[PDB]
Amino acid sequence: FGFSEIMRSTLEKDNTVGTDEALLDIYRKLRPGEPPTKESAQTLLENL
Amino acid sequence: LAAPVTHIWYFKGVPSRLGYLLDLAPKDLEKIIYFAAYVITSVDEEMRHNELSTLEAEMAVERKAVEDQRDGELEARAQKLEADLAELEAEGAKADARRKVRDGGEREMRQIRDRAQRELDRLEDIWSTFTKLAPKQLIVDENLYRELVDRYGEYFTGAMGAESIQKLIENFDIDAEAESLRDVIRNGKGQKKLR
Amino acid sequence: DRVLRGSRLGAVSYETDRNHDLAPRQIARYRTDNGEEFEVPFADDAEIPGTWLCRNGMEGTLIEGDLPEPKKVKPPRTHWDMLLERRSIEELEELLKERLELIRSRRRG
Amino acid sequence: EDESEALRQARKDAELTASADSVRAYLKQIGKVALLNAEEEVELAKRIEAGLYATQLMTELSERGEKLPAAQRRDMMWICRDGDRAKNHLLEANLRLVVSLAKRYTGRGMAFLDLIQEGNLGLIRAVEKFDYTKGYKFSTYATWWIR
Amino acid sequence: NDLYRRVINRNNRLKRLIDLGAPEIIVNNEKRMLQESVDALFDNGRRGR
Amino acid sequence: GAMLDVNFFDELRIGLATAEDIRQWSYGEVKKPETINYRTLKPEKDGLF
Repeated sequence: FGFSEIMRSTLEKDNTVGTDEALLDIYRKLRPGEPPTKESAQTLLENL
Repeated sequence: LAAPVTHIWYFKGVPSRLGYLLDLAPKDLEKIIYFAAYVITSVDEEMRHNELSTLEAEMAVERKAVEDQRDGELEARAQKLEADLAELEAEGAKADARRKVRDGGEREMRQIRDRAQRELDRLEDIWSTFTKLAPKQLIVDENLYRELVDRYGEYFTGAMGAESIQKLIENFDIDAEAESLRDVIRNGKGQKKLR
Repeated sequence: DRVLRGSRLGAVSYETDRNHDLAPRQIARYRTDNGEEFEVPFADDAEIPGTWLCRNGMEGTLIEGDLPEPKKVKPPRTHWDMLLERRSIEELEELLKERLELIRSRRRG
Repeated sequence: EDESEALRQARKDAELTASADSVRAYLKQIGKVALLNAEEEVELAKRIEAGLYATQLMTELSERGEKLPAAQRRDMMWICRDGDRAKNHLLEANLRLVVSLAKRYTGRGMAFLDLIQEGNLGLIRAVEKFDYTKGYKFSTYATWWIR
Repeated sequence: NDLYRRVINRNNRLKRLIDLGAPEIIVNNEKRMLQESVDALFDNGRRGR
Repeated sequence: GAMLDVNFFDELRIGLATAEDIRQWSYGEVKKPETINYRTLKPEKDGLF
């Protein structure tokens, strides 16, 4: 997304680095109340 | 019924009349009446007042014994590192491989003192939540409430559910509450006055 | 969708509704173990039962004490009986003292 | 920094959540207690039998006889308390067995949690009826009473 | 009759568990179930499914 | 206030029912979740009917 001011602006404003950290973030926003494990949090989006 | 049950009409429909009467937030009221969080129904004051001094003496003694076992850990890791010095000071190897075992031992010491900081913070949190105890105060972490119960079984009573809500309604003075509310609407302003 | 015709499981009688000559009745008085009293109208040619099930869902005895109330059985399915039917007293005793030795040798030598 | 640090932070944040479904709340509540093995079940059963005989003996003695050995009476009440502690620990261990058996009857007639609580009653009866001298795994005996 | 039957069933089971002697997890789950049954009797679909 | 519902009305007052009003309205405690015997169709003892 080299042409997109919106996309590079949101990459500047993402306040999140690390694929595992972002994966834990979307796991916490998606599944409330479950203790997060690495393999289940990784395969949640893929299985969904 | 073998256990009391709240009416759904006076708890759920906005505005929640039980929440307005007891001055509890709806998310902190659903957690009480649907068995997810404890609630301090009552607390002692003067027994709490003199046992503050006696129990802080006992707390300092217990934390001092914790520190005694902690310096036992300090001295044991020091003797272990000196044993590693004796068994690695005459073995011809690389300059860092003979010292990476000592760095691993120091990392083990660093996590020992991190665990000591963790348990001291746990004990500090327990003492803080005893010293700031009051009615209509929720306690999540059943383990923490359990620890407060078995260490401080006197000085307060806590419960969970519609029985606790009934106890709070019983320990409630409508005339004094109304005098406080009319004092606020006569004096203050803004969000507090609207509330 | 249909013309369905259904009846509840009872029949309606229709005689006259008179209130001048009725069968004679006499009122008993039962008191529960709550300290609450209830009155029930029985018939004249009717034996008064000793215990009546009142409106509280609890058994209320009569208020004029006349009956040798019985000595009925304990409900015999307790954990002690379910233990005794597969064990022995000496086995329970040696297990009791073996468990006692743990607290004795924990508190003292 | 993802070696259980952020995982621990998200674990505590998930532990302090609401989880507004009752089935999910009960499963999260029963997931805390760890499982057991044969020797642990044997020693829990021995403590149960010792505590039951202790309270039976103390009731049948104090019904007609009064004695005051202080240490002996204190350890007798200690046995009576810790037997019930052992029994509660055994039940809280086998709650997952109850749920795993009751999950295959759903959809016909009753709810899910009614089935689970009926299995709880069956598990209490199996703990009452359990015997360790024959020497078997506890789940094989308790499955009959639960079903 | 289904809502009244669920209330009466859960209340009888709770009386059985209390007079038997059961751990806190079982008894608290039973009390929460009884509360949800009475709530569903008075107003269905107000709190939850 | 009277409850025979003869046509002499002045008011209709609604309040908040207490437990000592409920167990004073009632005529007995229903304590079994049974409705009707399956073979003879007569209402069961201490049931809902």
